Parts: sequence; C-alpha cells; structure tokens
Amino acid sequence: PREVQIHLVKEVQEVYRAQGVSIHDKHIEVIVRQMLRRVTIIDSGSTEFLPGSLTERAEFEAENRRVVAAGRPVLMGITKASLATDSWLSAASFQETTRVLTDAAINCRSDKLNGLKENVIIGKLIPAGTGISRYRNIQVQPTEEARAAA
Amino acid sequence: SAYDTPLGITNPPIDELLSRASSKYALVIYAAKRARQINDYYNEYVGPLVEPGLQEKPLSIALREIHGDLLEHTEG
Amino acid sequence: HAQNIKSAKRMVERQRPQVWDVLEEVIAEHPVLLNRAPTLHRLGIQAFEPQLVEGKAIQLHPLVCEAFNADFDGDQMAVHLPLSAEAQAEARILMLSSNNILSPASGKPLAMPRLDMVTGLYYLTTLVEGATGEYQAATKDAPEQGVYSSPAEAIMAMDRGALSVRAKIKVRLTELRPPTDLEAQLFENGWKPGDAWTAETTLGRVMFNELLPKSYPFVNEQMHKKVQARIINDLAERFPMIVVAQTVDKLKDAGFYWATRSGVT
Amino acid sequence: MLISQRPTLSEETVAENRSRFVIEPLEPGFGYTLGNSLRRTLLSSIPGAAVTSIRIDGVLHEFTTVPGVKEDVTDIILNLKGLVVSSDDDEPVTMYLRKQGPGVVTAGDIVPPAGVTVHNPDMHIATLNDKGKLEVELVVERGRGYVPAVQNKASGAEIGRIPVDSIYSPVLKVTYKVEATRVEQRTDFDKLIIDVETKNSISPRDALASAGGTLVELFGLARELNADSEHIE
Amino acid sequence: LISQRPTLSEETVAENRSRFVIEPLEPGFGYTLGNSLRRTLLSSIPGAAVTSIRIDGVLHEFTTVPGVKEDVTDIILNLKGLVVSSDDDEPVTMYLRKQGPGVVTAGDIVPPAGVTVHNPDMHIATLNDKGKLEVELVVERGRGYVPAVQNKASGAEIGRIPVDSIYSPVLKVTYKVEATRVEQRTDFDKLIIDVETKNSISPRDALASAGGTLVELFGL
Amino acid sequence: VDANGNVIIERGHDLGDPAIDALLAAGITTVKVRSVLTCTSATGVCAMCYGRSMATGKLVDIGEAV
Amino acid sequence: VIGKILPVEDMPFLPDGTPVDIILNTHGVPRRMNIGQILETHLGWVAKAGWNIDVAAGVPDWASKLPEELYSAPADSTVATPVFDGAQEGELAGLLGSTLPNRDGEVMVDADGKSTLFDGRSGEPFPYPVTVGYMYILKLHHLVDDKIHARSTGPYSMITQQPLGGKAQFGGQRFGEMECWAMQAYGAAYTLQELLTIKSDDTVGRVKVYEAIVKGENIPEPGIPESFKVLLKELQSLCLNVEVLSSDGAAIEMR
Amino acid sequence: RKFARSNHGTCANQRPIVDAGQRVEAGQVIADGPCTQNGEMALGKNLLVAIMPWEGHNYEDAIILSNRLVEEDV
Ligand SMILES: [Mg+2]
Ligand SMILES: [Zn+2]
Repeated sequence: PREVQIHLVKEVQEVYRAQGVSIHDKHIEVIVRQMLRRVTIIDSGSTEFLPGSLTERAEFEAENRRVVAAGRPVLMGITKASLATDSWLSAASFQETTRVLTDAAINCRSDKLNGLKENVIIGKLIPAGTGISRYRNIQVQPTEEARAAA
Repeated sequence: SAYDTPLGITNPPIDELLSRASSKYALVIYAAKRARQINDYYNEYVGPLVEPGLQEKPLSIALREIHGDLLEHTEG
Repeated sequence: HAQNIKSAKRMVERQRPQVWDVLEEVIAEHPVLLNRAPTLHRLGIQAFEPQLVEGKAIQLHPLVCEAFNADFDGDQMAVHLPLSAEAQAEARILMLSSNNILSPASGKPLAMPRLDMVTGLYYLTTLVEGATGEYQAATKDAPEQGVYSSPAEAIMAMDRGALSVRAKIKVRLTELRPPTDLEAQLFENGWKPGDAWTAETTLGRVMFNELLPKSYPFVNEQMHKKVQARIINDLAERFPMIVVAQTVDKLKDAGFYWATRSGVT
Repeated sequence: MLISQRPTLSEETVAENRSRFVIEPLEPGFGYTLGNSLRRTLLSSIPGAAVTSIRIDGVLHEFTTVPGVKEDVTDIILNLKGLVVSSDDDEPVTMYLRKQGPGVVTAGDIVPPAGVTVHNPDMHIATLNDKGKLEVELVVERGRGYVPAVQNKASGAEIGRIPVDSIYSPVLKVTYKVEATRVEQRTDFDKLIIDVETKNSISPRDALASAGGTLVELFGLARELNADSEHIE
Repeated sequence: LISQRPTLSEETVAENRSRFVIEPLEPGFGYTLGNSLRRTLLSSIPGAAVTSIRIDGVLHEFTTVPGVKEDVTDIILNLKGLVVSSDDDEPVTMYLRKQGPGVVTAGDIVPPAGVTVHNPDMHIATLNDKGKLEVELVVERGRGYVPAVQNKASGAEIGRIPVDSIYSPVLKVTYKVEATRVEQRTDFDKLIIDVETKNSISPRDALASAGGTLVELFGL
Repeated sequence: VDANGNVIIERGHDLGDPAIDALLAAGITTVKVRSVLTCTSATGVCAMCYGRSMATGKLVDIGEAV
Repeated sequence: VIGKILPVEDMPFLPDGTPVDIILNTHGVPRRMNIGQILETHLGWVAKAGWNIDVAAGVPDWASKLPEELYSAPADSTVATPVFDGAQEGELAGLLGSTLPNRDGEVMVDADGKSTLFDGRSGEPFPYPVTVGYMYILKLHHLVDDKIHARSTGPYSMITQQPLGGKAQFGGQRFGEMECWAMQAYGAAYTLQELLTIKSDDTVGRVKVYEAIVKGENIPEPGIPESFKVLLKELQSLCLNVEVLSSDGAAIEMR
Repeated sequence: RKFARSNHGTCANQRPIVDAGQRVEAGQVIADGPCTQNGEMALGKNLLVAIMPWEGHNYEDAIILSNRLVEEDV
C-alpha cells in the first residue's frame, strides 16, 4: 500500500507541477487514503461474510482477530469506493438507487451520518466543521468577575 | 505586530479572538451563543458587558467581549 | 419612522427618502455571502460587508477575482443574507475574505496583486538608471545631490517635475524597520521605530514599504508577481491576518494609484 | 444663487504635529476639486523659512568627511535639512553654529541672530568626537514648496559654499482620500479625508487656515469679476 | 520668496469661447488650480435647459405627429441642441405654433421676457404643407445634470413628456501651464485656461459663477 | 536524529521555513512526517496527524472538514 | 461591464478639453490577443481628425501602395477597410502623421498615435503619453433589466416548497451543490443548514423566521425540512419502513 | 412601422432620410431602419476611447463611462 500511496501522490503532483499549479501533497494523500482503506476477501469469515466481498478495515479486523477471516489489501476506484461506501442514502444519491436501496432495505443497514454528503440530503446540522458535539454544545456563561462588575 | 488601525467588521481582530477558543469553529459558536444571549437581553439573559455603541450588532458585542476576555466556554 | 409594520411594508415598497439613512444603520457590519456558479473551490464563496452604492452593479473587490475566477465580461455573482446569529457569526469568522488570503490548495496567497496592481507596483518599485533627480554623489567638485532628510521631502521633490519616482536615491528613513543586515550593523541592541537610517533605494520602493507593516524589514527590490507572492506569503506566515489583509489593501490602493502613472498603454 | 448641504470640517489628531482633517459631504465631484487644490496649497502656498546653502569650516575640495566628526558631509546636510527655522526678514539671513569637545551637538547649540527662532532645540544635528571643534555657517531664507540645490554663480565661483535642498513648506507630507457617502436618496457624495504631516513650528489647522486664506484670496479676483450667481454653502 | 498676489486678465478669441491667463503662480501649482477651475466650471454652473416638453398632438415619446419628417423622440433629441438662457429661477413656459410647409428653427419659439435662444440656425423638424407642429416647452434653472423625472410619481398630466435636462451652459474647458521665466531667479507658473460656452452665458460670467461657487465650498 | 544523535527537532513541530532550513543545516537527507496515510483514527482523521492547515496558518482545527 | 460612470469633468481629457468617453484596460490586450481594437482606435482618430497629407514632391514610402485617391480627407471622414485587403501595418504610422488643427492651431495625437492626457480627477498630466483615439463600441443586450434580481421573501411554487427561478415570477436565486461543497469546505454547518431549511423549504420555518426577524427576536432553530418529509413519505410509498433511532431510548415521528 | 416591438424586445423604429425636393434612383435608401443612419449597418456609436489603467475602475476587462454619454443620450 505505502509505495502506491507515494506513487499516486507523486504522479498526481507531477502533472500539476507540469501545468504550473501547485497543490499540497496532503490534499492528494487524503484522496489516496480514501482509495487505500478497504480489503477484498478471496474466501474467509465463516459467519455472514461472503467470498469475493469488499470489507472496511476496522470492522473486518475486530471479527478477524477473534478474541474468543483472511483479508488482502485492495486498491479501489473512487466510484467503486462511493459505490462500496458504508452509507446507503448517499450510495443511493450517487448511482443505481434501486439496486443499493433494495439491498439496504432487506439488510436493515444503519448509516451513522458520519459522512457529510448524506447529512446534506436530510436538512440536518452538518457534522463537519461547527457541527461536532464539542462545538454545537458549548455553554458560554459571563465570567464571575464580569457578572458583579456588570 | 503593526495592527495599522483596523475598522468596522474586521474590528475586533480575528487573531486576538482565535486565541480565546481552541479553534475558530469553537469561536463561531462561542460568539454566536453570546449573540443569542444579547439577542435575548432585549426581550442567560445577561446584559451587554462591554460598552454598547449607537446601533452595534449583537455579533460585534460578542466579539468585543471575547476580545475583552469577559466570557469562558465549555468544549462539549 | 414607520407608525405600523404594514405602513413600514408600504414605505419600503415606495422606497422613500427616510429608509436610506436607516439601511446603513441596518447594514452596519452585517455580512453577506457572495457566491459564483460554478463554485470550483472554497474561496469560490466569500463573505463581505455590503457598502450601499448607486447603479445596478455588485462592486466586487479587485483581489477576490483570482479566487472567484470571475472576469468582468458579463459574469454575474449571487449574494446571500445569513439570518441566524450563528450564520452571521460564521460568515464574519470563517469565510470573510480578509481571513481567507492563503489557498487551501498550497497556502500561497490568492488575494494578492494581479494583472493591473502587478504592473502598477512593478513600475512603482522597478529601479531604472538615467532618471530625473538621480543620486550621483559628485566627486570633490559638487555636493552629492539626490540625498533626502525624509520621505516627505522626496514626495515634495517628486510632486515638482524635478525628481522621477524611479531613481537610485538616498532617503533617511525612521518609521520603516530597516533590513536585517542594516539593523545588525547600525543598531544591534534596539530596533528602529524612532531610530533613523540612510538607504540607497527609490522613492517608489519607500512609498511601497510604507504600505507594509511598521515592524517588517525593508525590500529594496522590484515587485515581480513571484516576489510579491513570496513577500505576502512571508507576511502571511509571520504576521496576523488583519495586518496582511490591510497591507494587501494598501498594496491594492497604491498599486492602482500607480498603475495609471505607470505609462503602460 | 444656489444652495447645497453645508460642508463640515473636523480635525482628527494622529500625532502632535501630524493630523487628518475630514471635509464632508461634498457634491458628486467636490472631493478632488478642493482636495488636490487643498493638498497643493497646503504643500506650496504657505510662507516658511529654511536653510538654502551651508559652509562647514574644512572642505574646499575634500569630498571625504570633515576630520574630527562622527557623521559624513551628506549626513550633516540631510540632518541640517531637518532643522526647522522661522525667519521674518525676507532676506538671505546668515547664521553660525560653533561647538567643541566630546559628546552630542543638539539644535540648542546653534546661536540664532535677531528675528530667527528654532522651535525644537532638543532635536539632534551631529555627534562630535573628542579633540574636535565643528564651525558651520548656514544661509536661512524664506520661500515656498521645495527648491532643488542650484549653483547659479552665487556658490558657483566660490571655492566651497555647499548648496542644500530647501523645505520652506511648514507642511512636510500631505495625502488625501475620497469616500462615497449616502447623504440622502443620492449616493457618491465625496467625503474628503486629508492626512497632513507638518513641522513642530505650525499647527495643521493654522496651515489649513493659511491655505484656505490664500485660496479664497486667489479665487476672490474671479469671484469679484461679475458676482452673477454662486453655489453658496 | 515672491510675495506677488495672483492676477487674471479676462480675454476673448470668439463670442462662444474665450481664453484666460492666471499668473504669477507657485512652481507646480498651475495644473491643480486649472483642474479645480475646469472641474468647478464643467460640474457646478447654473444652466437653463428644457425640463419638461408638452406636444398637444402626441401623448408620449414613442409615437409620431401627422405631417412631420422626424418623430417626437428625434425632435426631443434635437431640442437638447437648444442653448436656452433663463434669468428666471422658477419654471417658465415657452410656445411654438409653426403651421404649414417648411423647416422649424429654434428662433421660431415665442419666449417670455428674460428667456433667450442663441443658435437659431439649428434644425429641429421639417413640416409638409399638410402638417402642423404645436409644442410648449418648460425651462427650469438648475445645475449639472438631472435624470428625466417621472410624471407618474409626481402629480403631472399624461400630455407632458419629461426630457434629459442638462443644466451645463459651459461646453468645453481646457488649460495649459506655460514655463515663463527660467529655473534661477525664482521660477513661477502661468496657467492659460481656454473656456468655451453654449452662448448662454459669457466665459467671464461662467468663470465668475465658478469662482463664486468654490469660494463658498472652501472653509477656513 | 542526525549521524551523531544531535536531535534538532522534536515531535509535534509545524515544519515552517526556519525548521525546514534547520533540518537541512543539521545535515539529514530525509525526515519522517506524520500524515493521513498513517492515521489510526476510528472515524475520519485526527487533527495532529493531518498537519497544520493552509487556510488558518496554525495547527488544523478539531472541526475541519479537510 | 461598465465599472464606473464618471461625472463629465473627472475624466482623462485631451489638451483641447474634450473628455474621452471610455477607457479600456491595457493588460486585457496582449493576454486576450486582439490588438485589432487598437488599430481600429488609431484609424478612428484619423477618421474623426480630417487629414490633408502634404503628400510630398515625390510621394512618401508608406503611400507607395496608397489606395484610390485617399490622400486628402475632411473632418469626420468615414473610412472603409476590408477584413484582408484593408489598412496595412505601417500605413497607420503615415495616417496618424497627419495635420488636423481641431479648432485651435495645434495637433493633439503624436506620430506614434499617443496623446498627453490631463487627469480630470487628480488634475496632473499623465507622466507618459497614452493611446487615445476614436473607437466604434456596441451596446450589448446582456442588460441589468435581464440580469439583476433580488428576493428577501415573495410568492412560492405550489409543487416544490422552495422559491421559484426567474425575475418574471419574482423568484429567488439557485443555491447549488457546489455552494454546499464550499460551505462544508469552510465547515459552516449553520449557514448551509440555514440555507437548506428556512431560506428554501420549511413552511413553518420561513414564516417563523420572517416573524422573528420583524419582531427582532432570536432566529428559531430550523427543525423539519420539507425535502426530508417528501423523501420519508416517498420512501414509505415504495414500501420501505424507515425509522430514525436516537443514541439511546425509543424512536419518534418528526412532529 | 413606427416603434414596433421586435422579437428580441428591442424597438424597430423607422425614419425617413430623404428630403421632399429630391430625386431617388431604383435600389436607393429612402427610410432609416432601427440600425441605419443614411443606409449603413450602425449598431453602436463612435466614442473617443483612451487605452490605459485608470485607478482600478477598468481592472480585469471592465469599462469606464463618461456621464456625457448618459446625459447626451448617445
Ligand atoms: Mg467570462
Ligand atoms: Zn492520526
């Protein structure tokens, strides 16, 4: 993964460097991260795990380690990443609504609204920026020395 | 270093504000809640802490009071 | 001014002389969100303080056109009015142009002299030999001729058709913080807010450095867009955003003021 | 005759000698008209005195600094240019400065003849090193604006007599800006803000009063041709 | 210094246009003074221009009169060529009843006392034998330029057409600053200001009106 | 760390022109920077592992939608 | 676009006192790569300023291939130049070098085709001679009566519950996806969530915020967008049971 | 056709150019179209332009007008 993570960023930068525009590697690395952050399964799991299924890292590892599977690193296309996203109402928003929504419905698949894109569609407070619980819940009292002074 | 007398909506300076909160995103709500309070005062229900102007906007009062350091916030 | 809300809603419909004195009072430091479709990046939207102007045109700032990617060849921009205290605040705090000088892409300043201001400041600062009122430093026969006690004296001399704005001249400077080597040589211990020192520059470069912040060291170099970018980037890295946001405004004012007397046709 | 909105004059204080005036609100194109006029009048018109030629006892042809001084001839020149003097002669008044021994040469160290007065005795002119005595003869005269140094066979045939560029102007540095004001249903009414850095000798309101005084007197002759109809304030 | 009071000699090269010479002046002072005068002249001089016209035939600007060559629009655009002069401060009403065949000139108006039209050679409209052109014009005394005030908001009748009123008797104003005396022995500027009017007021009267105006603007 | 171990810059440094120059003057032809590619966050990314923001001119915010 | 209409007087004016009508920016020309307008401008000056060329006793070089009897021309002489068999490069250098005492006995424009302008605003002369001349300019249809549009509130659509599009129906202005992207790039959740609820959709929201603004009270927190009701009802119409659970406890309807 | 609303909203105002006592050949211009003055495609106007930057009003291919045009109605 890491050499490809270098390669993609180098390659994406070189063509900007060529055209004269300059972007900061980390902005590419944010997308290349979003490329290299899933596993393809040849055949493993043995409980609600289909052979030949794209699976998220953290959720896979937790059941894989077995405290009480078998995954290899995969490189996925951005469309194939937004297609194989954890969310459903956003996946529906991108492409092939009926196909994914049918699967979502029978699966009873719960989206957390951690993604911004879904939380745009429903007219709700965007969780990004000024919409995290540490921001949206802030009690601002006037200071004890300022109160009596008025 | 050399402020060069800022005026209007750029007053008070944003750097002197940013220092009070952890990040600007905190400063936004940290102000907006005080703006929401001084909005309530006209109807906590604390009054304008810093000297209010002829027709100064609730926002500017909050930012002036945060610049004066008359408030504290709680990261939820 | 209006006896009843309905009567106010009539008076605003009739657009009577009594509303205009109020609209300044209502628009006083009340931000608006300018957006151009297609919005290609974050700086494609920016918040501003609306000044009230006559005519039928939105008077955009010349520095935010690099960001907006908006040529004045029939392009149109949307304005939005944030209503909630939160929206109004966030408009003032996050997306105010003065705050968003540097690119999210790199962190190079995008709100910088471009097209006109570049030629203006380039003419202003470019030191050209064989000019009027040039500092010669005559050898035993005559005085040095072209030395100046203050920038004021030089401005007085340049207002007369005697000294040209682009010439090697010897000003005595006080309010401008000297170059690192020059401070390191002359003062060492103390700075130079009140301390005086002699330069070998052009009145234009002095008039330009006059725009940049009191404590910032001296340039003594022609303002090529790369050098402007480097200086404004350095200033953005070293100083507060308000300081840079004023210095770039003075750079714009001076830039355009001198873009005329540039003689570029 | 015609009537308009009576222009206000307010005196914003920047520092001791330097100030800003605000003249508002002016009809569409009353800002620049009286603005640049006021600037050029403030800079040029007002009477004041200054050094025109100096003579430091030493240099006949010796281009290098005078032996037994810390400064250079140029530094002495551009320092002396700074010296602010007021003369009521209308004649090239010659005055001598002489000082000896170690330490500083203040503005107070000069001995002014009858009529002339230096308003800052505390300002610095030179720093004299040990085992040395500097003696300089300065020609102070009255004039207008800025005059470059010209050896027009007064200091031409002379062995030395260094000619120096004069700042007669009591007002050192004037700048100005115009701002559009919503006075009524009409906009683009120009509010003249005028930054004015003077010397210690005069007050900026005095300089402005003098400039105005010269301008009203200058336009008085045109005013007094016909007296047909004016846009009265 | 040179303690000489500034002086200005009133001159003439034509009736419509005259030169003026101001001297002596402070070195580099001329251009600014000339500018101030030029600007005061071009902006703020009280002119007599048509405010509202009234044709009995047509109701509005975008129709035509029976038996005229050009229509009320181009008639209105031609009427702007009037250099009417009005000593009256109030709105004054003139009349024109040119009947039968011929070209209608600016001398064919019948003005009340203290209203004068100074270029009667100009061409307004051509009438055939069939046509009659009856117009009454309203002259008001203003300054600078005003947009054609609406007759809907104000309590004026359908018959009246507002016109683009230009209260500028001055036509062209320039200046050039002669060197006059060499650098040595106290050099002074002399400015020569070329003034060109609409033949409504004499350059002297306009210059005196400007001189009268801006002195009121200058406070001490 | 350099050849000897004369440690010039510690963990949690913004790497400004002074620091970048200092690392060159130290005499090292490589440095290990903390990026999003190696971030052990449950949801999204963690501030310190992104680096300083370009917009702010300071450490990236704990709200930023990078 | 017309950036500024200057009052007649504050306008870069000729030595004879004629103010120039328009000033087109120089930096545009070499970038845009259309110098035509400048040759068109130059020839314009030759067109307005009549030109009795004192040809010569043996003809000047530039007028070696001179066109049909085009040596003299009166004041305001309208000239034809076809789009290939037209006025040549160096011809204009000869055509500007042409005496035309405009009332006064002096030339305005120089051999190069520039003129020394006095600044109406400043009052000073420009320090170098600037390229003045006569240009044919076209009043374009892209008019503010077509383009300018505002809406605080107004008449809404019956089908969608967001303000209309167009000046005829007194519509709003379209807040697209790319604006939402930028709002989110700023991280201005409150602005976007205000734009996408009360400013567009929510029927209680718009009247409540109008009421709250005119009363001068706190803006109510936008709760229930019409879009979400529409999509919830629409998803429930396609036989998908969608129920929003809290962090802990029992689920709820929006109202 | 006196002040006819043309398809694109602009006016199609016509005027006569020729005088009464005048001979006219076949295929000659008699009337004045909406964009003719003596029979010639005249869409816009001839204006005295100056080419230079002017205090940032013309920055990025913007245009500066003299009120004279708006007043004189050119
Ligand atoms: Mg375009
Ligand atoms: Zn991390």
